[PDB]
Amino acid sequence: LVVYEEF
Amino acid sequence: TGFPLELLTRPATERLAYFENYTVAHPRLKEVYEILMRTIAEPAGASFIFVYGASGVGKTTLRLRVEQKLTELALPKLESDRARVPVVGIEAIAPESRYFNWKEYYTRALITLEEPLIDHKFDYGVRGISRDNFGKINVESKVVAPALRRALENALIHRHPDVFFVDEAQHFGKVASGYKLQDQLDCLKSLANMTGILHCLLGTYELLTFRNLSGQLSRRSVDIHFRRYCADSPEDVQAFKSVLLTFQQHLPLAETPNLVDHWEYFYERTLGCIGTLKDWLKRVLSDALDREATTITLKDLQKRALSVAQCQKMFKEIQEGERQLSETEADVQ
Amino acid sequence: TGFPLELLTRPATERLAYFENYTVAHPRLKEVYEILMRTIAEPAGASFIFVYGASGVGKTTLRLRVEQKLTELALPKLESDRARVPVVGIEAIAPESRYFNWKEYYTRALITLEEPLIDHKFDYGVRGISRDNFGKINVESKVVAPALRRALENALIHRHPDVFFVDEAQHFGKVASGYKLQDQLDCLKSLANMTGILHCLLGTYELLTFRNLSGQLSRRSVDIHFRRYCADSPEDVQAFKSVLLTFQQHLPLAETPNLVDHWEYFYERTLGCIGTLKDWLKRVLSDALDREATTITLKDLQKRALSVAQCQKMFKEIQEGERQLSETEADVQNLRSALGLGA
DNA sequence: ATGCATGCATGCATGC
DNA sequence: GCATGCATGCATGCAT
Ligand SMILES: Nc1ncnc2c1ncn2[C@@H]1O[C@H](COP(=O)(O)OP(=O)(O)NP(=O)(O)O)[C@@H](O)[C@H]1O
Ligand SMILES: Nc1ncnc2c1ncn2[C@@H]1O[C@H](COP(=O)(O)OP(=O)(O)NP(=O)(O)O)[C@@H](O)[C@H]1O
Ligand SMILES: [Mg+2]
Ligand SMILES: [Mg+2]
Repeated sequence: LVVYEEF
Repeated sequence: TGFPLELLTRPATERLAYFENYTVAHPRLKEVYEILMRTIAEPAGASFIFVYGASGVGKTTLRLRVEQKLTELALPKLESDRARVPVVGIEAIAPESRYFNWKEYYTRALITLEEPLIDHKFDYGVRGISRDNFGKINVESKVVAPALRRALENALIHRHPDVFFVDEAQHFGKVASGYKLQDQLDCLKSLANMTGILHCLLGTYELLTFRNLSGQLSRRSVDIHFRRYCADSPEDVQAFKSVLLTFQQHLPLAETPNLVDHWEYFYERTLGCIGTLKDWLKRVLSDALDREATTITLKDLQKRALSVAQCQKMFKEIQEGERQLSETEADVQ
Repeated sequence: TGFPLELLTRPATERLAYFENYTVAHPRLKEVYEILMRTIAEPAGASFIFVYGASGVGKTTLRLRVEQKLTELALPKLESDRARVPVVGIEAIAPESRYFNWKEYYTRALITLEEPLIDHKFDYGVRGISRDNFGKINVESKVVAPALRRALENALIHRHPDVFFVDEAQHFGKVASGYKLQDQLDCLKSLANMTGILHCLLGTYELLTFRNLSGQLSRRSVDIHFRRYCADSPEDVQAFKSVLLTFQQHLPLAETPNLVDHWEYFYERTLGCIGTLKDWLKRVLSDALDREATTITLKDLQKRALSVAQCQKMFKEIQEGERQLSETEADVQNLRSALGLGA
């Protein structure tokens, strides 16, 4: 469960 | 970090726009993006880049992000030479007639490549095609196809774009005759070789049959499979759950809804596609904002979910495409 | 004699290019080349030349070699006879097509005589085919087949090439469901007859269907068998060993293995075909250069060797082709008895 | 005055 | 029989 930086 | 807490006092339109603008860089998208950029940076003798995937994974979003980053990279080099055009991208047009119309595609490619500094290449060897009385390019109707194709080649070699994007390239497969299908792709290949510009084709699994009519096409091109997330492998399930958690934390609502525990339903409707999930969540958030609700319930998901028949058809199509892409070439190297 | 040592100071691309350009004139290739050159020197009322060899035997390389030889020989006369063009070679179907399109064939043949000084001709006799004083010859797509055929006939008669080459002519049998093999050969014979230009047909053993279908074409045709090397004949084995040793000596690497002793393995994975073995060695050298290694191991040969199934299929195909082409004294006696006064 | 360029009318060529 | 798109030839308006 890792937060993802905006693409 | 989640969505900014200040947006709760903002009107519903601002929150919806913020959610729409927000993007997620899930590992498959990141991998495809890096592969596409590395392929763009060096042609390696390949005149075509094929990126095919299931509908709703983010091919259009990938294209848009690639275009933005390439424009950012090319701006310092655009400072010196204003004539050079960094990137040209245009969706393929589905023809109303059985035969694909290459004339309209060429005209629209010329229109897409239109540059406000028209004085650089105001004459392509045309019959009045150049813009007049208005900013947009006015293409003469009576211009024959070979001459306008020559004009397109001249404009392309003058501007020399880094990469040419053709969104929804599966419309190229739409041809009147079965044996005639072999000609459109080789015509586009000849155009690419004459111009020397790297062409990239985006589309669904429908182009897979159009992709591999011969081994020469595979040899002279690069394949990128925008793989979806498959529930068979636990790693993709974990990635899907994490994407759901990120959408939960970034959705502008007073109370964050526990979307993680309903991951099975989301995979049932989204079929592992991030874009469909984003569209569904945007619809649900729109209903929540219009009702001025504070939390998302399973009824909200069910109301705007895709129908079971639509999901069945989509799963059948994507499974058939994956099985057809499981073709193997086991032979002498 | 071995490759020059200066190649080792060059990167992989130059070494692989040198290996690719290297050629071996094995005795069978020399004999077939001499026979073909002498046949070109005197067609003697023959419109077809059928040269059939197995895949990767050297038919294409023979074609380029003979084309260059006729060009060099005709150049001293071509200084004054600048209008003439000694050789012209085209493929049957250059981009694969499920069918052979005559019109495409004539268009390719007509465009494959272009020269920057197009003033030698001034005319083909057909509208929509002349070029605007350019090296690129344009053919209108709406021109009917017979008219541009007439243009091609006029061009062939005026230019007067020594021989027309049709490489990979096995594609001639790829008819568009017409099933008119004899009609196709009749059309080619008629073209050769009104043009007076010798036609050479190059292809695999598939074109044996073209061989003896009719008596007229049988007389008009000259048969040349590009025989492969077979382990049954000791001299063929010796020639194969010589080719292996020459390729071992001429491959640009610091050291080379004793691949001559592995001649059984090479013959098993190449069926005594020079072109196939050269392609295999080229792949091995490409792998070595990718590794930037200074030696060739047995695993290097085994990695990019021919598959067992492919070897099994081609062995049967070639044996059937050779049996079809085989001749016996029994046939001679049968024919003599049919004619009369058998003995 | 006249030559050039473009717009329009008509044939045509294929398809339905 | 009709449709529909494209190519060509002729008429005419404009500029030198
Ligand atoms: N990885 C992503 N992260 C965040 N939003 C996304 C992502 N992928 C898609 N979206 C959003 O969802 C929308 C629809 O996805 P899109 O990129 O159009 O899918 P697609 O697979 O390209 N569809 P199509 O090519 O028409 O079958 C996008 O325009 C974005 O707004
Ligand atoms: N005499 C030769 N010396 C060195 N290499 C050779 C020679 N002949 C053929 N080769 C190599 O083998 C390759 C294939 O030869 P080619 O002349 O195409 O054989 P083929 O029997 O005509 N094959 P196909 O394409 O099935 O008709 C060449 O491009 C060379 O790499
Ligand atoms: Mg899309
Ligand atoms: Mg060959």
